[PDB]
Amino acid sequence: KIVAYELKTGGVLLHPIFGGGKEKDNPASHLHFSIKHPHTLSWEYYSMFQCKAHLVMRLIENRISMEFMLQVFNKLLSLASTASSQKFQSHMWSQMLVSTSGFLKSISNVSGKDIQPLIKQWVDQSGVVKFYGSFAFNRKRNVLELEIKQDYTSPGTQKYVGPLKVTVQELDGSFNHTLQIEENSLKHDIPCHSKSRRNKKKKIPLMNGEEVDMDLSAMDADSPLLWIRIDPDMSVLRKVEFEQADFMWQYQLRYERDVVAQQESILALEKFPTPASRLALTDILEQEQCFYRVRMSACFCLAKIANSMVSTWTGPPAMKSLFTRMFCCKSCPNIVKTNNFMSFQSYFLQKTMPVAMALLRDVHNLCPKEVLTFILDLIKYNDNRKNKFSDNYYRAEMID
Amino acid sequence: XXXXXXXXXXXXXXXXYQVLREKAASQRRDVERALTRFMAKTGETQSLFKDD
Repeated sequence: KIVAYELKTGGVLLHPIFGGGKEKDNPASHLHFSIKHPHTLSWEYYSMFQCKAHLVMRLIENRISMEFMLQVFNKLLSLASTASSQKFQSHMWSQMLVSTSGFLKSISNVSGKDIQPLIKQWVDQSGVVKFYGSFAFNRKRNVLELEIKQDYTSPGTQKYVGPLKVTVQELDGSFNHTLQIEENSLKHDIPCHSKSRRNKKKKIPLMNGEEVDMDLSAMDADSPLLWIRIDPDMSVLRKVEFEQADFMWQYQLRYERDVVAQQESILALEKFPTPASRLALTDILEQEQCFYRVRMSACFCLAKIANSMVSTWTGPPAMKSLFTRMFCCKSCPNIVKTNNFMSFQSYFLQKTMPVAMALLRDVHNLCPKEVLTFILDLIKYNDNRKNKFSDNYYRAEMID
Repeated sequence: XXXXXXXXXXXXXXXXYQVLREKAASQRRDVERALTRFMAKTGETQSLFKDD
């Protein structure tokens, strides 16, 4: 919501500052007034105001303990509930106006850190920051060792945020984290992995706990890297653009411990590729206990990539096999029908998948005829009151 | 046995599973479209094309 809106429009700024004395001081007057007034704004603006409100409190997590947040808020409500419910202390009562300045003061009283830079970055420069953190590859048996460059410039609505850090996963190793700077024409290193060699023998030297995975399938002559990340806990308002080997994206989709990483590799592999191995790893991702909505956007991945399968119809008419191999009512002799609820993974998944199946088109007349008749058959085979769950939205998305 | 002894006739197994639920669901579709046609020509009607 936030990135889309402040690239549609200008910033969503959190003033302390007036234009007092008939002054404007409003670059964010890309449409309208904001400074002293509620009733100028748009619901797009007011909504994104609340959204930036969420995420700037996440930045205050990112500089300050949650326990300290409990401390701050308890001090707030202690002073307020103390200042309430009395005989009206005359001249001594407005402590329930607990606005920005003294609140900030109370924060720094709990822990005085450099959060006024946090303010003047995010509270007082309403800018979203893209990132051209450009992947380079040192220790590609390189003398220079595990290096990647930092880059950014994109005006219209830009902002330059420097000193932060970087989160990288090795093959089976350290979450490497690396500092950042301003003056952003930068080149930086990685706190290097070991010589991950003889990796047929180094099968799993402890990827992340007792996770179990083996592929030499990537460009694994000299690839001791697995995944790039900047701030997986989503600190900076970001829109990160970079490039890896596609193997690394797909293998991240084999597993990663972030839904963030999973759906962003979902988007990155929604752009370009079509190997059938992509389809394979997609379907593999769809059939486990991983996540619900991951699988919904994975369905839409299959939609795009099988739409790229016009001359490259290598795989089947896709995803019929997914209703085959994942759905046994009474072993389901060729058609899945009945009572497929109480397991709400499957609820969302059946709710979603035939839409992406109805997307599957290859250019002769885009011809989803099998899918057409199949979906009509899905609409046939709906349940009685054996499902206790009002077979409603399932109808709705089959209709969609 | 063709004259003396006798037997018993049950004569209706009809237990073809997928065919059974095909029968039931097809019949449900029938009753759908039937009541649709009924209140279609019954009540206030507006169309998709002109005069359907």
